[PDB]
Amino acid sequence: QVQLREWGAGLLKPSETLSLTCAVYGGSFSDKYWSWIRQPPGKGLEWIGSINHSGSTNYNPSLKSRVTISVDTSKNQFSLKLSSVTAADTAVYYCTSVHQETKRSCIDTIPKSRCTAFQCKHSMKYRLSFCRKTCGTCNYEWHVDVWGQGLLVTVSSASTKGPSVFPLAPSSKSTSGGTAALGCLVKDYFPEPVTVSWNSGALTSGVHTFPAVLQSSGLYSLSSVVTVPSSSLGTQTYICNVNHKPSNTKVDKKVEPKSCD
Amino acid sequence: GERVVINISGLRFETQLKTLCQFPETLLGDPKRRMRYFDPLRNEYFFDRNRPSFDAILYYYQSGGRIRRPVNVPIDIFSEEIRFYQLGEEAMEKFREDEGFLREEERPLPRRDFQRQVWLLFEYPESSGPARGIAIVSVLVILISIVIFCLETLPEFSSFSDPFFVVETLCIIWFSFELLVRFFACPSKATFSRNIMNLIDIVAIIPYFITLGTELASLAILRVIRLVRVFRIFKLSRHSKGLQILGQTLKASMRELGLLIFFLFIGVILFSSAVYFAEADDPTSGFSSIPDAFWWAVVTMTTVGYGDMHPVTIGGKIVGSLCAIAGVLTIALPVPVIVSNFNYFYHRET
Amino acid sequence: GERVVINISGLRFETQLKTLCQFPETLLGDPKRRMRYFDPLRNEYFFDRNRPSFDAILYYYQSGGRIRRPVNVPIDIFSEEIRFYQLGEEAMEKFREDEGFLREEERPLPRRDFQRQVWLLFEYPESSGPARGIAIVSVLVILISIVIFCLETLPEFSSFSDPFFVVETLCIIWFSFELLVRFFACPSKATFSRNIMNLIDIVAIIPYFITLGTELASLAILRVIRLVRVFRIFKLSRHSKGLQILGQTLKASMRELGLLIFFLFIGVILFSSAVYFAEADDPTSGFSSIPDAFWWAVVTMTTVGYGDMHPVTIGGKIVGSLCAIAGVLTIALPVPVIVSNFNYFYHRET
Amino acid sequence: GERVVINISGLRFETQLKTLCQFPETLLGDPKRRMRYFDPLRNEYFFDRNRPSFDAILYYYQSGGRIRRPVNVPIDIFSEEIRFYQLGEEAMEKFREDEGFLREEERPLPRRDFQRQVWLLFEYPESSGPARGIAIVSVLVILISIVIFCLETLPEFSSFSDPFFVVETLCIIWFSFELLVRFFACPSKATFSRNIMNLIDIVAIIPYFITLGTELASLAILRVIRLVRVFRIFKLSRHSKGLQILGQTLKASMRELGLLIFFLFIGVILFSSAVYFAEADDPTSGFSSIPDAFWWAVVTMTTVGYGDMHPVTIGGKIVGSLCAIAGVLTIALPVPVIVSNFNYFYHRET
Amino acid sequence: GERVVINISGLRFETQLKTLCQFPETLLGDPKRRMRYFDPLRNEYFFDRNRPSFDAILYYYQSGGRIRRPVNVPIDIFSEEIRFYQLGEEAMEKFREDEGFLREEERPLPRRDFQRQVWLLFEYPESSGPARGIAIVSVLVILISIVIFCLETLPEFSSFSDPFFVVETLCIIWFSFELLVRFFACPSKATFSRNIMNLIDIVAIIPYFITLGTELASLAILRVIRLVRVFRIFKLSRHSKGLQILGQTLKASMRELGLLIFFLFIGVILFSSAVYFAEADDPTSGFSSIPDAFWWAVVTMTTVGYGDMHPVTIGGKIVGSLCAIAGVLTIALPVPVIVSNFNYFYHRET
Amino acid sequence: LNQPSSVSGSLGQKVTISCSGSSSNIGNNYVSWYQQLPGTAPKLLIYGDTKRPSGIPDRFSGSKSGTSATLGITGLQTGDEADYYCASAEDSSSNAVFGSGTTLTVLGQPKAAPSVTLFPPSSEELQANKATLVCLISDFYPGAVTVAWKADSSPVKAGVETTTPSKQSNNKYAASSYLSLTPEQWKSHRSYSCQVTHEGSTVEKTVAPTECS
Ligand SMILES: [K+]
Ligand SMILES: [K+]
Ligand SMILES: [K+]
Repeated sequence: QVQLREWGAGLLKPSETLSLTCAVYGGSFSDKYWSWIRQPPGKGLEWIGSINHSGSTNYNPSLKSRVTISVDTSKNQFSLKLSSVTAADTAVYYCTSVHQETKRSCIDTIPKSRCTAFQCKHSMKYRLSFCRKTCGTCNYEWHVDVWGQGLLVTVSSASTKGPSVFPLAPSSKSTSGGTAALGCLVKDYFPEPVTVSWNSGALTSGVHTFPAVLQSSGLYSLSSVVTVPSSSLGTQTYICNVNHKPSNTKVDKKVEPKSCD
Repeated sequence: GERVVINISGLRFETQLKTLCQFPETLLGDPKRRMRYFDPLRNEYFFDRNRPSFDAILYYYQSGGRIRRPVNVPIDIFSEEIRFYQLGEEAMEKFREDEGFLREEERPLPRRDFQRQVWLLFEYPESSGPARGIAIVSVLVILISIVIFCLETLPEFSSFSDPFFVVETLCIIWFSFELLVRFFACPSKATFSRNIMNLIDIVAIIPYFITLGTELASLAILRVIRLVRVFRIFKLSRHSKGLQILGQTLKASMRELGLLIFFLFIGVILFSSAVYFAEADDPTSGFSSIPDAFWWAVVTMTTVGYGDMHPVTIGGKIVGSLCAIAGVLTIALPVPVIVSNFNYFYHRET
Repeated sequence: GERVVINISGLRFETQLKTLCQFPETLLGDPKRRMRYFDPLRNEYFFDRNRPSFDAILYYYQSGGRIRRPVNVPIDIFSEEIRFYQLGEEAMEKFREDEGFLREEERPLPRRDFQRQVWLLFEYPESSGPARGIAIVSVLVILISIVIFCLETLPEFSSFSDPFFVVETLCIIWFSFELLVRFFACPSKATFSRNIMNLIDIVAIIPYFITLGTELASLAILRVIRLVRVFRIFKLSRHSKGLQILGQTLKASMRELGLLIFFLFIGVILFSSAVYFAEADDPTSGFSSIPDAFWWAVVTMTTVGYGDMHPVTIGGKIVGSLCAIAGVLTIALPVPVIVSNFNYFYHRET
Repeated sequence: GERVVINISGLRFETQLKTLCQFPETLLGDPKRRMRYFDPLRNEYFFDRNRPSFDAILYYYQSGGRIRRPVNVPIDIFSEEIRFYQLGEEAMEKFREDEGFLREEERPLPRRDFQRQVWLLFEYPESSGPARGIAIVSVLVILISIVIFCLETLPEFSSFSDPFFVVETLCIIWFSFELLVRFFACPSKATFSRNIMNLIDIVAIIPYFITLGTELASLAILRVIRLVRVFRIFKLSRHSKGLQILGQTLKASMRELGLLIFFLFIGVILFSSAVYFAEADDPTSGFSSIPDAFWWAVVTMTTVGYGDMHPVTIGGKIVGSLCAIAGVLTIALPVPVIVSNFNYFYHRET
Repeated sequence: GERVVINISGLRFETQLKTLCQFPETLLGDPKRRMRYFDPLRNEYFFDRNRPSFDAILYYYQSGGRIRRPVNVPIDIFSEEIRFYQLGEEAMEKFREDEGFLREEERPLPRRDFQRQVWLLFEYPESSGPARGIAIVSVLVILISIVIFCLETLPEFSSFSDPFFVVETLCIIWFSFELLVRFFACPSKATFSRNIMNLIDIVAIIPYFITLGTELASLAILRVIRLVRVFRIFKLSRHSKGLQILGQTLKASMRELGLLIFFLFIGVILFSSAVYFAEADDPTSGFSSIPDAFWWAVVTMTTVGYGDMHPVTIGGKIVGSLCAIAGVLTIALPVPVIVSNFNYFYHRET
Repeated sequence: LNQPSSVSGSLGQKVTISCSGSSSNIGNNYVSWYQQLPGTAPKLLIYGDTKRPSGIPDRFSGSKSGTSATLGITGLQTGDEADYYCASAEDSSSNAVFGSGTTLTVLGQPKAAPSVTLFPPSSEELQANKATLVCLISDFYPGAVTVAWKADSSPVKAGVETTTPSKQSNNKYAASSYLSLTPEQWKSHRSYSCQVTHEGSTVEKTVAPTECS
């Protein structure tokens, strides 16, 4: 098991050179290489570039000039770099550990005239030592092993803000019998996405989280709903723990039911 | 203790009476026996017999039985002479041993009238026509067994659809009869273990029986047993006196084979290291380790020279030249001892 | 019972007279011859020659004929001594038989002065100038016949257009003519066909004639005939005293070639099986059967080592090392017998 | 001027008294010592001994020395005779010297109780049990050191975490304690820098320390330092009488190795030039210079024949045939001298 | 005649006085000389010497002129006795021609004030200091004469700009210079032309001068003169007493090299034909003619085995096995004669 | 690496998805395939042109017919519908180029009447002077709704932002809808509701500004 955690600067400026770094735990002591894989939303897969344990980096032939990956056997960690970032280069980047083995250093030791049909066929000193090339006793590979989850790197000049959270409880008309809906509202936040839990992970019966939409002002919008028995409306402490990684924010807004105080 | 003047053909040979008196069964120690020769006219016994061989006989009386042959007298005449003086049979055997001949031994025999009849038929083959026949059959059952071993491996070739199981069974049946009859009719069940050829019969009969058992009742261990089937060529050594001399030559020369393999190993660790260091930094064949060159130094020193790996610099080539000559010398140094041992055993047959 | 006292240069020998009379022709036996040297004053018959050589002569009469040679006296002096004594022709040749020079035989001769004339012309070429000419024409005809044989097959090369039939017809004409003129002038037509060199001449003359006959009458029987034409190179063995020694040598030591091929075969069935099992499951060259490895074990043991098949594991390589040393030993064990036989036949020419 | 007449069993030897009085310590020389074996009636000193051996004792008095063994008298019987005549110990030594047998060598011991105990513990391995233990545990330390030197240069393989450095270090200590304990217990520290084996020990110790010094204070000098590591196999020369006889054989035969390499070089400059000129203008392998063919002529003459370079014309091939036979002759001409030297040193052990 | 009785330590020899008279000069011939020994008390002479070696002396007188040595008397003692009786220095020569020890060739050192003092400086080098200087500088000039024949034909390399021409000429200057000093100071001109080591110098000095003559006034002449230049390495045979022994071995054994090449040729025409016919109709390597296989049979029989051409059927392979063993036998049959000749010439130096 | 737009397939059906490339890529015999749910990373679907990576069923088959590589899912099961990419090397082994994808879709999930949830703005959200109206759609198949807003009996259209359908935990789909309104327009009308139609059926949830709790 190779555990891959991506860390770096995620919100950068135009014409500023990129930097991520994938934290690699679980180093297998084999011939396997590390690289990164980028993917914009709605756009296909594309390779960026590798580095191996020897020191020779390989990149995509479309993109040789815009990658720099570095190695460190002391921390056991791999990085990433992209230059000249623009609005087409809005992508999420998966750090990846790939298995890459190759296939040609043969020579006819003796003059070619001596090598013949009879000798290659009947003499092994001729076939596997003296005349390897003229006889023929000397093609690629590419497949990954370990994918990564991804980090969002988007180019912008605007500023980033945190969320505004609100208690969302069912009413006396919105109830659906013995099981009722309950959730949180994450509004006016940047960027995508933010997770909302329940009971620090102890309430999963009917958990429903939704993908966010874009606004013309520059903020995103999502909410949550969990299905709970309506008798427990006011009994347990419901805490949806919003964690914001580009802002270092944790707002522990406890959800309480409705009343008219 | 009077002096007695024996005269052998003119050559006087005086000795004290006690020196001869000590041996009383000889011609000159038995006065009733030697009296005939004694001529009393001059008081000197005269024997008209060979002159240069009486000196040896005198030493035997003088030195209490030390008999040595003068090296200017042939064996026939010295052997005949000890007989005329009647030194005695016990004396002759001491002389016989001094020459070093193999005229000592004698076989036992069952002597029961039927145990003696089967043993004579099988152990000794020149004695009767039925006996010559049994042995000729026994060379064929070994030759039709070795042919079956090599053919089985050919790439082309108890259900008994396998003919290389019916033919093996007949061969492992006759070999077993010979082993059993030889055991019951043997004069001694103590010396049956002593002969190495009985142990060869046991070893060439076992692996068929433990294979049979495994099927009747080690997946690659079976192969260790499969090879041990190759010791049926050494059942030829009964019906061949050309191989028994090779047996006695390699047993009497074990030290000079230890030396041959020891000398050869010291060189392989001393020339291989030189060529690895000399051809160190170049696309130098396979000389990628000192342990790799050991095949090159065994093939160049024994002069086989397959040509698979060869040196490709100037230092490698000068070490290859010295390796070739140092192997013609360290091979030819202990082999004259072993060739001489074969010659003594080979001709001592006569 | 009379003691006579021969005194050869001081060393007194005394013997009964019956012994002297055992052979009459000897100088001592006949009274007339012996009386010439007798000196009455001392009563002894004085002679004055080598002292260390009279013992073998006196031991001759004693043994009734068995004559030896003492080991310190050389052959010329001992031969001249038997002559002065006058023993006999059978005694002298008995010395030559006990010594081991085989001068006993001669050759019958036609005694007709024509049969005698041409048998002297052909068989004994140190006779005359023309006989040396016939020997040299015979050597040149044999040589151009071998040259014709090998050139025929070169890729580039009875209608008289073909040069090779014409030159080959002339050599067969001269061979047949020489053989018939020798056969009719031979003093026996019965000891002819028992010989070997005349049988060699018949064998090298036959297949051209059966080619001719059937040309005027599964794999060609012609092809086996075309192999027995190669024995025309053994007709040099009349004009060469280095091939006749090889003939007597390879005859007199057949047992030590049987041993050489037997020892070599046992190893080839004992090392080959080991390498097949050791290199069993790998892309191991051609060791796909025990029968396949037989070429590898004959090339490594005789030290030729072509390099066409070699072992490629660690067990194969350790069996290849032991195979190489076991073949320098099982080759060099019977060859000293055969080299010694050649030396005796080669020098006995003198 | 008196004429003493000795009578060895009937054979009269007469001699000048002056010649007999040259040495009085000898049985016959002292009038009193020899008086016992005197007979008044015959006026002779009678002895009843061996008739063929007193001729040599009387030469010693006549020549005042030069003891030589009659070649028909066996060594044991002759020795027994010198003692009875009381020739004396000085004469005994000269007799051993003419045959050449050596028992003269003697080794002193410290004998200071502590030193004597340690030197008879590390020097004569059979004198106890502990010395057998030290001999076995030293043979062990040599053997694990050689395996570390070859596996150290396989291609998969003072921080003291490397296993190869740690295992080598322990061995370099045992080797030095044995050199130091021997140095202190050596009876005579004069001799210690003269013995070869003592020097073979110091050379194994030097490479390890110089590295430690380089690393604690030579690009290919260090590769030479890695080669001179290879002499740690010769430390076995104390624990074998197989290597010491090879040392004496290659010391007393230096001239016949100079001849072997000289004969081999003259041929390599004489056959190589011929093949370069014969295969001059053709795509002739690598025969592009006379200096290039030197590898081909060393491989064909020593019979290795790798097959890398071979001749490809008709003149090249005829020169290759003569090269092969001229190398079986110029190799086998000085080797019988060196094989004979080994045989004398090997059997003289007895 | 009168019977001289000679006592030699107790062993009475008797003969006729006319036999002693055959040589008047010898110790037994001149009666004034032998007068000293005679003792009239017993009427017999008493020469007290070694008894077992007087026999051959008396045999020389009796046969008039033959001498041999008794086999149980050593060469020091027989020689010492010959001088005491003064058989004469011409007789001492007869002993020498029987032992065969190298006799002394006359040393004709020439006779003049400086003319002899120069032939001593060059012909005999151990004589002084400057002759040692000439020996060492002549061996140095020979070794820069071989280096320049090999490095010249390397492909990388009267111009005077040409280093090779200038270095070649200083050598030809010195060779010619040294030869002319020695052809003038020689004691005899006719003998000089006969000696081989003067011919070696002349044919090493020829080709540089006749190339200069043709160059300053040849289609294959120029082809072969560059080959007869390789005989400058036989100039070294003057400073080396291990090549002169090889020259005498190869001259005294011409017959046993004729036999070696004759035996080898008969096999090459007898095994090659077999393999061509056996591998007749298959893609059989190059066995396209009997003349082609001659390279395969010379490489397999001499054991080089390059591996270029090998057999590929079953009949070819069985003929290849018999070819390999028949070549270890037909090589090892005449070589023991030639190795024995070298041993006699090599040790006879002492 | 070129792949068509869409493929629609059912439960228990065999669809041979093509990877039409070239012999620098498929001629390697070390191709890669992937599987991409939106909202997840791509997951290695295939490697080596036939070899199956761990977590992948043996039913997927990499049958090749030359330069047009095939993907054969025998009996298409539920959890497979995703974006499917081609990948390989190019003229080297340390090198890579992927494809751009094709969508694979599976029909046959459980259909049901939608469990829709509406959340009215919070009291602190009215204190924060903004009004977002939460209209969520869940437990619905096939994933197709149009998002409408209902004032008392009249439509509201402006200020709409909705998300495309996404999957839930227990094998169904999920959706949402936002009507961005000013707080002065939220507190002006007496009743607001979210009309959502799934397969023609409209389930209503109603809220007012004046109802406490
Ligand atoms: K070879
Ligand atoms: K070879
Ligand atoms: K060889």
